[PDB]
Amino acid sequence: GDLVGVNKDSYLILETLPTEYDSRVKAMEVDERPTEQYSDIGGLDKQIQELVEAIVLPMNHKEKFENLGIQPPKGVLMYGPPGTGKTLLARACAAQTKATFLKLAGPQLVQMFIGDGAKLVRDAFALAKEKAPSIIFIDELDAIGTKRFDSEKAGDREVQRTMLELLNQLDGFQPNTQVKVIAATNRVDILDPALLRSGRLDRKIEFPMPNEEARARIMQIHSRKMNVSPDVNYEELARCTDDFNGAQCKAVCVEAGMIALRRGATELTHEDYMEGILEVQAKKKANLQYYA
Amino acid sequence: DVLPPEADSSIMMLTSDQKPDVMYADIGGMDIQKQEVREAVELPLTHFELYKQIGIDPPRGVLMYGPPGCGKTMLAKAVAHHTTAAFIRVVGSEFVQKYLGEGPRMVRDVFRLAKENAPAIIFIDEIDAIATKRFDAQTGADREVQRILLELLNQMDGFDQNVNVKVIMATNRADTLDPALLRPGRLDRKIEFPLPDRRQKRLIFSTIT
Amino acid sequence: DKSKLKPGTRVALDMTTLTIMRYLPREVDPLVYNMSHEDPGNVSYSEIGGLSEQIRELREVIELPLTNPELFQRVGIIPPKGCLLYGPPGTGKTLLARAVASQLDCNFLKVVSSSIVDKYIGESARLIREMFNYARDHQPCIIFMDEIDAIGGRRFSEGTSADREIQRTLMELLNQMDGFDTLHRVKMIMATNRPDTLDPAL
Amino acid sequence: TPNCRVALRNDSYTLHKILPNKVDPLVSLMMVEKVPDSTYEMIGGLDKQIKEIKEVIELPVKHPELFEALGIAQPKGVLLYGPPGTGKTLLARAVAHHTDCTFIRVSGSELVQKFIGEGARMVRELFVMAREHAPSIIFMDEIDSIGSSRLEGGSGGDSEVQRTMLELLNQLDGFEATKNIKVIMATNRIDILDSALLRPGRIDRKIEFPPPNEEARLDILKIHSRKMNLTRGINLRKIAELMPGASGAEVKGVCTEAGMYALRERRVHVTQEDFEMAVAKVMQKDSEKNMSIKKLWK
Amino acid sequence: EERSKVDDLRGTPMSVGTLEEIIDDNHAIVSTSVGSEHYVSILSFVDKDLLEPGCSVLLNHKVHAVIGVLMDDTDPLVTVMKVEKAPQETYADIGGLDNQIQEIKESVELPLTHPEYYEEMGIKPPKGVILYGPPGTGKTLLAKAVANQTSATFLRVVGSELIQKYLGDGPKLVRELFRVAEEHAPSIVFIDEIDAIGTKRYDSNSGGEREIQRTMLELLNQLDGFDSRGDVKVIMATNRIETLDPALIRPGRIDRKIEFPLPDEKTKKRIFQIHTSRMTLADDVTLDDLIMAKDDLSGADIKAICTEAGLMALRERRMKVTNEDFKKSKENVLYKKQEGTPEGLYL
Amino acid sequence: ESDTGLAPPALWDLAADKQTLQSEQPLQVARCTKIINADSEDPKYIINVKQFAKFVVDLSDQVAPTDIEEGMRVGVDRNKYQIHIPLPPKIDPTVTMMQVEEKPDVTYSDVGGCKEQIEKLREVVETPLLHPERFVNLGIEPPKGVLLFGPPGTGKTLCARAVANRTDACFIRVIGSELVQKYVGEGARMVRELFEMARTKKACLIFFDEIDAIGGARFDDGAGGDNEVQRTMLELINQLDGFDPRGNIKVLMATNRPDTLDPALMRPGRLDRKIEFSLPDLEGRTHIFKIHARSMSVERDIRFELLARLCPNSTGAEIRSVCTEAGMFAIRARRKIATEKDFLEAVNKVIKSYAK
Ligand SMILES: Nc1ncnc2c1ncn2[C@@H]1O[C@H](COP(=O)(O)OP(=O)(O)OP(=O)(O)O)[C@@H](O)[C@H]1O
Ligand SMILES: Nc1ncnc2c1ncn2[C@@H]1O[C@H](COP(=O)(O)OP(=O)(O)OP(=O)(O)O)[C@@H](O)[C@H]1O
Ligand SMILES: Nc1ncnc2c1ncn2[C@@H]1O[C@H](COP(=O)(O)OP(=O)(O)OP(=O)(O)O)[C@@H](O)[C@H]1O
Ligand SMILES: Nc1ncnc2c1ncn2[C@@H]1O[C@H](COP(=O)(O)OP(=O)(O)O)[C@@H](O)[C@H]1O
Ligand SMILES: Nc1ncnc2c1ncn2[C@@H]1O[C@H](COP(=O)(O)OP(=O)(O)O)[C@@H](O)[C@H]1O
Ligand SMILES: [Mg+2]
Ligand SMILES: [Mg+2]
Ligand SMILES: [Mg+2]
Repeated sequence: GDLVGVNKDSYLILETLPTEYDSRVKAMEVDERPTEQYSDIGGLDKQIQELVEAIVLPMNHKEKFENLGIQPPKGVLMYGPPGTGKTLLARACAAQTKATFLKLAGPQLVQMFIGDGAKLVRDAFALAKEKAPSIIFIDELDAIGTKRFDSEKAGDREVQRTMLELLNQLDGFQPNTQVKVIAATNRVDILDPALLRSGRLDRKIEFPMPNEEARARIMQIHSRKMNVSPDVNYEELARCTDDFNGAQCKAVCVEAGMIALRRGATELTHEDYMEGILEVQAKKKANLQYYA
Repeated sequence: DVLPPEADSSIMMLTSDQKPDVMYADIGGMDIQKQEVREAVELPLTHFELYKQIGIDPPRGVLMYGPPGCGKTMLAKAVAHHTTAAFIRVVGSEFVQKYLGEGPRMVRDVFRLAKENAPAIIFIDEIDAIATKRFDAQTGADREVQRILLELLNQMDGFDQNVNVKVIMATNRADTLDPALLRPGRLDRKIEFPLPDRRQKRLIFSTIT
Repeated sequence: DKSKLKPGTRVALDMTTLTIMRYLPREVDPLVYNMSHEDPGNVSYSEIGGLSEQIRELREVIELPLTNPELFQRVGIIPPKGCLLYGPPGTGKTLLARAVASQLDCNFLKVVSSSIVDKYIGESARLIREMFNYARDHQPCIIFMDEIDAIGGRRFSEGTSADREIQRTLMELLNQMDGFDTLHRVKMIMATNRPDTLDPAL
Repeated sequence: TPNCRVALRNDSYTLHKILPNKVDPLVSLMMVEKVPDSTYEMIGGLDKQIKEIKEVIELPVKHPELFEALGIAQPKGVLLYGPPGTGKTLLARAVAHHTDCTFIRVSGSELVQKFIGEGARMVRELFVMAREHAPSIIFMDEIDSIGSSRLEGGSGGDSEVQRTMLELLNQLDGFEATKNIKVIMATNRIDILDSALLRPGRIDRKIEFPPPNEEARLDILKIHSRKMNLTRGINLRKIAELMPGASGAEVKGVCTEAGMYALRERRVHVTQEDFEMAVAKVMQKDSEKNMSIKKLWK
Repeated sequence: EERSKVDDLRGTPMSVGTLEEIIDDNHAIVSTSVGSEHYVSILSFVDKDLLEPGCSVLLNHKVHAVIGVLMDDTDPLVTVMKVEKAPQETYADIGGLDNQIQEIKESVELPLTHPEYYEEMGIKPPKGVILYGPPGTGKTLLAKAVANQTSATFLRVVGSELIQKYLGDGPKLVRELFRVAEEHAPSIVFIDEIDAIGTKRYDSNSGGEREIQRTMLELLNQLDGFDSRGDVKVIMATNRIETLDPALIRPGRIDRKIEFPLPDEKTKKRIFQIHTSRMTLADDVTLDDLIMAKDDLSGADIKAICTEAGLMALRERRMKVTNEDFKKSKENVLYKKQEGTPEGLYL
Repeated sequence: ESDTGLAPPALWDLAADKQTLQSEQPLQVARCTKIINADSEDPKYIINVKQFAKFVVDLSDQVAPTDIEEGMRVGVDRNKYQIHIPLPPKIDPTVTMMQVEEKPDVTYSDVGGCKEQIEKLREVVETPLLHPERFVNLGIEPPKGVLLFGPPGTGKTLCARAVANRTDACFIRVIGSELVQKYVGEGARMVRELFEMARTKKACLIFFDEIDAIGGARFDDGAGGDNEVQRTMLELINQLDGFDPRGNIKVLMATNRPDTLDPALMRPGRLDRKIEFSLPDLEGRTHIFKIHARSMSVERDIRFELLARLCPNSTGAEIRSVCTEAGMFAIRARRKIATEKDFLEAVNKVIKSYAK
């Protein structure tokens, strides 16, 4: 399976230098991003420390483990409410600690023809094995995460084998300790009883909802790059922000700056955020003439 | 130069080469079905004046079916041990190929090998892969399997009417196939292999021990 | 030695004289090249426990025909074919085959049972036939197939032709295991996770 | 000259000689060259369908002035269908026997050769040979394989036998209305194939083949029992009367099982009881004779 | 003398080439019959005026240089489909469909013959006219009825003389047809059965569907290039509409969707008269009983009766056709589709 | 007859003397092929014919290894297989037709009712090109790139036209189906060429229309053999960033399906502001009725509020279709003006047929 350089007449292997793969796998090699600090995520610092206690020390200090005799795991899951800390945390981990990032989407494994995802996943890991400092990041894994049970047409072939080829690549017959696996879902209930536990994953890192001080902590960081007046109460912001994630709290922070840009004001007030919050859900009906 | 004919297409199966090692009486329990296949395959090759005197014209082929574990291949190998005519082994999924057109051509390729050779015997194991009944073949792959059924259907009872050749089939479940295969004239022996009852277990217990 | 030129062998012709220089055994179709060259775990039945009633019983059916055929000639029995591993996920099922492929590894193949079909409709059964011929030629081999459930299934009615290929794939696997060709010195360790929806003919 | 071949030099590419014997590769399936295979009387029963075929083939050719005097054309498309096939092959050979005419047999899978264009090329090279010999009848076989339905492009369709099928509609109609050439189409189950050529602009004759009647079962039974040995005191009519709507193909199957039961006694004599066990063996239908499925519904 | 030197300057076994593109610098790119493309030079006596992308030239074996341009009967595929002679009866052939005649007259004859209603107000004429409905509901007969009463040329496209396998012949004949529509009178583009080419807008990866989607897109491009069309009328007709291209049903391209509903026993009596007109109708036959009994039959069925009535007269060696022949043709031919009706339940 | 380019002898008589002979032996025959990849500091070009084979060859000593990139036609020697002259894939008849710089005949009053979206388009386009100081004086980045999305026929083009006639400088409309080409790697060179030639002049506005074709639709899920939608999309998101700060050329997109939405495009730097288009409540519809009826001869004693009441859910394309239909009813009879009942039957013809 090598693309050697052969003479046209004498048929002699002259040079080899192949380094060739599928176009879709080479499209997935995503590296060299701008950096991001761990202090950008507020309120989820325990899960950040549980990541620093999971991945970098198998990479940095292998001799920290080999004297104790233990073996580092290689599967970490992000799950919880969507839009909080799943993709953005590993984006910053690949930003500072450069370890040859390799994303993997969910529906891109699902192709039209039969027998494509088992080609695509296995070619994605042959590339991951040859690049020794590389890592693997898998996102929206619930999109191919069924329960293997309901033999209902026609997802018994396009999702199942793409799952079960992937499941055979985690432990398999032959070990694979060179590369690390990071998965990111939103639904734990839909996942295969083989797509869970140790060997594969076991590191259920739950993400709670960001609280009032956490939402006050997220909004301060996104507002730091802009001009903000120092007379901003974070108690009022923590109170009025209800059931928001950091994505929505970022979207409030953008809208509060743009309203100040319309009137030309070089500062922000709490009313600028109270306008920015109500702009998000597109404030609507007063009554329904059923309720007196 | 002009070559001798059939310098050509694929395998001459064994005819003496690696032939299966089983005796005829190695079968335990089968008595009617053991005799019925012999009476329409082997006995036509040996005793020929008995048929032409009465006007029997022994059948072109035989369909075998039933649940797994009754003896299909082992009974066929006892025929393949004790025949003197040409045997032909054919895997039923041998013609499934990607190259369009060669599927129906290989069925044409095997039967010309049978016509040049001895009063041969053709065995194809799985028929349920190729013989299922038809509908609007709305895919490409459904049209692939469908036309090879008909080339098989044409070169079994056409205008030439290939003489002295026998087509032995041994399916698993013979209802999910085409009804124009089950018509008499190609498959005149609808032999079932049921599970062995009492008075036969003691025959099978004897032959093992 | 023209007697070695069987009608169906492979040779190497001259470029200009075109006559036969050297004959070759058989192609080994590099899709299954990677299905042999791998190390199990360098284990020695010491990474396993609480299964010794089932370990020894599996070592009984496999290790005897590939070492000790005199115990099977003294008793009027045919040496057996392969076994099956079924149960809930987590208790062996891969390390157990990893154990037996470390002890007396003459030849070994590990089939994933999900890299065996593709877009092409006649490729699947062609890959299985050329697999076992590699296994048949290198006589004292052991065959492991994970996840038979992937190509299992009960053979049912009208089934939207993408599943008809899997049935025709399975019918090829039936006749190659127990069919016309006498499978000798070749044993097959099958392994599944749900032993409910498989073929009763299998 | 139309469809003329030449001898061409290979280095200078110059003409060498006009070749004779106009283009017709693979004529082994065609030009059957042997008339005696079956006589005329061995069919029986279905005598109406014979007169329909004799007067759609021999009548336009031998007496064309009957049809060229009215003001209408001659029919050239003949469809034949019978779902168990109650005489399709035997009826065509007796026509091919008793015609004194050149005959062309075309199997319905031999146009998909390996790759593109080649099976589409031999179509035009085929019918010019049938036009080269004006007394000729082309016979198709199982056109279910060649042409079912015009699907989409290369996604979920073949789109290659569409290229060959489109020629066959165009080769007989669209350029020149041919003459003295009659095609015969024999396949059953008319829903799979296309209905575009099934319009009366192309096919004028659609002859069905019903299951045989009691006298029709009796006459086929007398043909197969003619070459056999019979004992006196036997009724062939009751054998046809014990066949509730038979197929005619199983009249052979009774005559095989009856002679085979006489074989295992080493006896050249046969009774009516041997036929009664032969019919009852072949009558294996999934009819569920519990007297409760056909009996809750009187 | 000079003509013989240049006719002998090139090689004698001239190979039939194929142009692909033209660069104006004494060379071009061509294509062989095997698809191998050769970056060759072009001569100067090659008469560089007829050189079009898609034509054929003459090439060498040594350097494969462009020897000379090759004719190809100049276009065998736009002159066959052009109607030269007269179609069927003008307006008296059809019957009962006079609701739709004012549609097609005012959309075609009125932009051409009297283009002043559009100038008193400023309302542009329509371009696309769609004819759909039941299969064989009289769309062929109606298109020939309108095309008879005309003062301009008419074009008749089958629909299967558009798709080839030469990778460029698809979008080529679009410009070949519309040039004939431009050079001649502002003709009526009638491309029948456009449903085989235009449906659901799918893209695959093989080389089988790519000759369809581009030609579909190029026709939609060449219809609405919006540079100069000269009032080209386009009539498009299929049977079905629900598995067709939705972006041609949207406005901006076609704003006429003419449907042909099912007729009654009123329209039949002319069709019985027209089909029983060019025959030896004997004066002892009755047709009015055949109209009254059967309640579902089309123009194809009556023509199938008239041929069967013609065949039964020739069997017993006669010239005229008797009444029992029409009765036996009514009871033999029309027994093929009578299945399914709710009788005795409705009032 | 065998014409073979007769060319009556006045234009080639001097050309047929020896200029043909200098085109035979010095001028060799080359072949055009495809480049797969390249290597650094040593060329080592891997090139296929796709009919013969794949070849690992080198450029000859006549050109420079500067223009030779992946996916480019070259002049291959017939024997030594060397690249002699690189061929461009037929550049560039798709730029002069785009940047027409032509005055459009669209009144600014032709977009009425949806005034909230005009000012949002006014701040993004007009203000950082003519008053960029307010973005400097505060500390927010100048916005570049705004995706447009909503129902079709809403007036996506007219809002994209209302900024076109405002400044009258370098208006470029990109058709989304135009970049769908046959050749592999054909449109990705053009997006390089369209970007580099728009930066030679200042105050240029490029609009992307029907980005359901190439603007990140299904990124690569249906094309398993072609791979051109992906190669153009990966090239345009690469060339969009990496440079151009502070605003020189504004880029706008518009889609119909609100599904083809990349989160990587929603990284700040590519697409920042969300501007969508919605349906008129009452008066934006009646704004369409008054414009689409002055062009034709109508009655001066009719109203257009009654027609918008009969259109609960409708676009201006549908309203235009009524005005064309109601015009034809006056053309059925001999009416030279448009009365009210022609409109009333047209509304019952359009809406009460298939819509509701
Ligand atoms: N009546 C019998 N006498 C002796 N051996 C038998 C008998 N029935 C079954 N066997 C044994 O059982 C095994 C299975 O039989 P066989 O291989 O013929 O299966 P089959 O009938 O071909 O079809 P399937 O494989 O679906 O069961 C054989 O190897 C044979 O040794
Ligand atoms: N019975 C056992 N004895 C010792 N170790 C075990 C046992 N079962 C599992 N292990 C441990 O589990 C790991 C191997 O996993 P194992 O092969 O059991 O997964 P599996 O059962 O094959 O999963 P699946 O059934 O989903 O394929 C090894 O690291 C081993 O230490
Ligand atoms: N009327 C008949 N006269 C003589 N033989 C008949 C008649 N009907 C049926 N047969 C017998 O039936 C068998 C099938 O006949 P034939 O070959 O014409 O049909 P077929 O087209 O092969 O059937 P199918 O359409 O199912 O393929 C033949 O062996 C023939 O002897
Ligand atoms: N605690 C936080 N600190 C900073 N940014 C946050 C925080 N929570 C959410 N965000 C913002 O929300 C966006 C969505 O997070 P993401 O990783 O995409 O979650 P998911 O992958 O589940 O959608 C991120 O781009 C990030 O900018
Ligand atoms: N304010 C308005 N005044 C007049 N006509 C309008 C107005 N808004 C929309 N339209 C109509 O809507 C149509 C929009 O057409 P188009 O540009 O195809 O929309 P899209 O780009 O959304 O598909 C225009 O033809 C125009 O006649
Ligand atoms: Mg068996
Ligand atoms: Mg396992
Ligand atoms: Mg037949």
